[PDB]
Amino acid sequence: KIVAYELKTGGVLLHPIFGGGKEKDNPASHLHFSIKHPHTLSWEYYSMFQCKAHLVMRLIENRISMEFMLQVFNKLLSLASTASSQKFQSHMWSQMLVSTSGFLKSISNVSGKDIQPLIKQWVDQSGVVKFYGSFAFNRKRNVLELEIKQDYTSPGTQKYVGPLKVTVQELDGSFNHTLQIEENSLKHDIPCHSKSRRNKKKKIPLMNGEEVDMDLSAMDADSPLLWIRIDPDMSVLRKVEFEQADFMWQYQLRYERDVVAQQESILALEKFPTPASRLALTDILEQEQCFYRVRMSACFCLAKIANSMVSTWTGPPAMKSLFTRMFCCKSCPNIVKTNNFMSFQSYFLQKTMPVAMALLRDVHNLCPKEVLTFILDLIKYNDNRKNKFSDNYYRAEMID
Amino acid sequence: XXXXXXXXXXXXXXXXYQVLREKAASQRRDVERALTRFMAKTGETQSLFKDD
Repeated sequence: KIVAYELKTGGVLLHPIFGGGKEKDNPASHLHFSIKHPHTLSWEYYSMFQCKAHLVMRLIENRISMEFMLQVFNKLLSLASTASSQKFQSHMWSQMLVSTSGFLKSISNVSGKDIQPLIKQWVDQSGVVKFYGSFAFNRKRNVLELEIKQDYTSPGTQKYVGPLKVTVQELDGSFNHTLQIEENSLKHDIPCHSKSRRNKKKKIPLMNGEEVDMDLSAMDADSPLLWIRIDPDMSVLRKVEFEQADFMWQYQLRYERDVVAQQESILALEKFPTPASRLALTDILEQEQCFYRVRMSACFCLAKIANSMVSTWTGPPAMKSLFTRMFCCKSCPNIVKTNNFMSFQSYFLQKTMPVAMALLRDVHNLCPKEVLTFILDLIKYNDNRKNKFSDNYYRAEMID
Repeated sequence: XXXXXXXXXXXXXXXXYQVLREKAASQRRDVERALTRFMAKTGETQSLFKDD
């Protein structure tokens, strides 16, 4: 919501500052007034105001303990509930106006850190920051060792945020984290992995706990890297653009411990590729206990990539096999029908998948005829009151 | 046995599973479209094309 809106429009700024004395001081007057007034704004603006409100409190997590947040808020409500419910202390009562300045003061009283830079970055420069953190590859048996460059410039609505850090996963190793700077024409290193060699023998030297995975399938002559990340806990308002080997994206989709990483590799592999191995790893991702909505956007991945399968119809008419191999009512002799609820993974998944199946088109007349008749058959085979769950939205998305 | 002894006739197994639920669901579709046609020509009607 936030990135889309402040690239549609200008910033969503959190003033302390007036234009007092008939002054404007409003670059964010890309449409309208904001400074002293509620009733100028748009619901797009007011909504994104609340959204930036969420995420700037996440930045205050990112500089300050949650326990300290409990401390701050308890001090707030202690002073307020103390200042309430009395005989009206005359001249001594407005402590329930607990606005920005003294609140900030109370924060720094709990822990005085450099959060006024946090303010003047995010509270007082309403800018979203893209990132051209450009992947380079040192220790590609390189003398220079595990290096990647930092880059950014994109005006219209830009902002330059420097000193932060970087989160990288090795093959089976350290979450490497690396500092950042301003003056952003930068080149930086990685706190290097070991010589991950003889990796047929180094099968799993402890990827992340007792996770179990083996592929030499990537460009694994000299690839001791697995995944790039900047701030997986989503600190900076970001829109990160970079490039890896596609193997690394797909293998991240084999597993990663972030839904963030999973759906962003979902988007990155929604752009370009079509190997059938992509389809394979997609379907593999769809059939486990991983996540619900991951699988919904994975369905839409299959939609795009099988739409790229016009001359490259290598795989089947896709995803019929997914209703085959994942759905046994009474072993389901060729058609899945009945009572497929109480397991709400499957609820969302059946709710979603035939839409992406109805997307599957290859250019002769885009011809989803099998899918057409199949979906009509899905609409046939709906349940009685054996499902206790009002077979409603399932109808709705089959209709969609 | 063709004259003396006798037997018993049950004569209706009809237990073809997928065919059974095909029968039931097809019949449900029938009753759908039937009541649709009924209140279609019954009540206030507006169309998709002109005069359907």
